[PDB]
Formats: sequence, structure tokens, C-alpha cells
Amino acid sequence: LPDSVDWREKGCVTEVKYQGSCGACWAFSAVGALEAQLKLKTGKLVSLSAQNLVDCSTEKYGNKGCNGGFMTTAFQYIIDNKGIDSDASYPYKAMDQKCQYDSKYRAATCSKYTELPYGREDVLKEAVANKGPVSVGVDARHPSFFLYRSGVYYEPSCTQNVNHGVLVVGYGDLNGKEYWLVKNSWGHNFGEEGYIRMARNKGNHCGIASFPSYPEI
Ligand SMILES: *CC(=O)[C@H](C/C=C/C)n1cc([C@@](C)(NC(=O)c2ccccc2)C(C)C)nn1
Repeated sequence: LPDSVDWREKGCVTEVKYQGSCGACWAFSAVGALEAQLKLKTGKLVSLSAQNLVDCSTEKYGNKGCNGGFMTTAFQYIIDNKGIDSDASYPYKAMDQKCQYDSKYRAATCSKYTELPYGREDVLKEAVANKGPVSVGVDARHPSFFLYRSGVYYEPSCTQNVNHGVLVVGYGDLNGKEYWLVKNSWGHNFGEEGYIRMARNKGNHCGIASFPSYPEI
């Protein structure tokens, strides 16, 4: 496997989004993973509709819109629904709305998704190298996460219990300090232009590998 990966260099990662007052991190995590797959298939980078997931991937999928949801079952909705709309066509409003999916504005499909084994940072590495960005959960319930500005994030008080959905778009190191490159959905003013580098190979740190999945077009 490559020692370092960064899917932004391949034009597979869209601009960092801002979820605002809605608990839609799961939706941003899911669309971000599919956005990379859409680029890899079609050669076009298109932001996909997190709102579509918030409004439509609801109770049937165990999801609660702005009150939370699952990246896995969001993918299942995209499969079941035979599509997801573009963000441009179905824009994000940081609130629960009636489902307004329109297949005319379908920008991506999903045929399947793969869930990676709990805590296997080796398997996650392989997936990020060979498949694409991987939707993950993390423990972000420590002020150090919100306060993160730069460097490789290590928080001794982190648990492996996931409470925040983000997207692993690469991995690398600084002279042996290994990290996962994570795209957040708190806008570009969070961390390193909207990204956080999180400690890799330090015991499933902050649950980075607790809940990983990636879709396929
Ligand atoms: C990060 C985010 O927007 C939130 C909640 C923010 C609270 C301040 N969020 C966390 C999640 C997770 C953990 N799923 C659930 O919490 C959930 C809740 C209800 C039904 C299903 C799932 C995912 C797994 C990251 N989703 N949104």
C-alpha cells in the first residue's frame, strides 16, 4: 500500500460543508464518500445532497434527520431509492424537511456498500488506498476536538464510541507520527481548512475504525 494517500490530490473530494445547527454529520459523511466514487466513475466532481438524506433517509433507515443517523443506512436509502440528488438541485438548509427527492436531478447512484471490521486500522488503510474515502464515526465529544487547529490530533481521554460522522480521505505521517486525514462538516474554519489529522495506529484512537463503510456507484 502507499505510505501516504490524499484523495484531494485526485480531485475526489468536494469543498468542506457547514452542517450548522442540524445534526447531519452522518449525511455529510455519507455523501462525501459517494462523491469520491462518483468522481472515480464519471470523472466529474459533484457535491451530493446531504439534505436529500436528512429528509428522505428517515425512520425506515433508523435515522432521525437533524437528530442523527447512520452512514450505512443512508447508503441503503440511496440503493433502495435508486438515487440521490445533487446538492445544487436539493440544497442544504440545516433543518428537517419533507422528502423532496426528484429523479430528474439524480446525480449519483449506489449499488452496494461495504462495512469494515471494527477497530482494524490496517483494513481501513487498505480500503482508503484501494477503494476511496471511507465514512467513519469518531468520538468528537472532547473540547480538544472542537479546539483542534493543526497537527496530529491525539486525545488521551478519547473513547472508541462513535458520536460524530466524518470522512477519511487519506492517511500519512509526520516523521513517524501516523495519521488519518479526516474531512469534517463544520466548515473550512475548523481545523486545517475543515480537516483534522487524527492519530493512526494508536489503538483505534477516538474510534476512527469503530464504524467504517464506503459505498460503490
Ligand atoms: C455529528 C452529528 O451531527 C450528530 C449529532 C450531534 C450532536 C450534538 N450525529 C451523530 C450521528 C451518529 C453518531 N448517529 C446517531 O447519533 C444516531 C442518532 C439517531 C439515530 C441514528 C443515529 C452517526 C453514527 C455518526 N449522526 N449524527
